[PDB]
Amino acid sequence: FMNVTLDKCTKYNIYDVSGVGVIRVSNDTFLNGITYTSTSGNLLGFKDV
Amino acid sequence: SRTGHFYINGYRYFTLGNVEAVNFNVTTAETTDFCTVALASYADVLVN
Ligand SMILES: *[C@@H]1O[C@H](CO)[C@@H](O)[C@H](O)[C@H]1NC(C)=O
Ligand SMILES: *[C@@H]1O[C@H](CO)[C@@H](O)[C@H](O)[C@H]1NC(C)=O
Ligand SMILES: *[C@@H]1O[C@H](CO)[C@@H](O)[C@H](O)[C@H]1NC(C)=O
Repeated sequence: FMNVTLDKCTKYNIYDVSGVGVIRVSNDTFLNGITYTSTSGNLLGFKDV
Repeated sequence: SRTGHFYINGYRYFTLGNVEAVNFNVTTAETTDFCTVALASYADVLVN
């Protein structure tokens, strides 16, 4: 199971980080890690396992 | 690690309590099997 509404406003919990927003598919290899966070501390994007 | 931390591609999935010894059961028919399995220690460095 991995429910993931794509293009609407939603709540979310990703790897113990919570919030609200909308999810966009991107094209970037970035195989270095699993989570990307901004300088402010708000996550910007994540990669599926 | 000796502490038992387990890291795949940088992130750490889980940490085992302790490891006395490690044995790697990897079998490759290819003669040019792999590049390296090494030991190492902590240090303080900078990176770009
Ligand atoms: C998660 O997805 C399944 C499959 O559509 C659905 O039955 C379930 O209700 C969903 N859960 C939520 C909280 O929407
Ligand atoms: C892929 O990503 C690059 C930069 O992120 C973008 O310029 C490009 O339009 C995207 N799509 C394709 C098909 O390359
Ligand atoms: C990587 O593997 C290739 C496979 O043939 C080998 O030729 C090469 O020497 C290796 N490079 C390393 C270990 O840096």
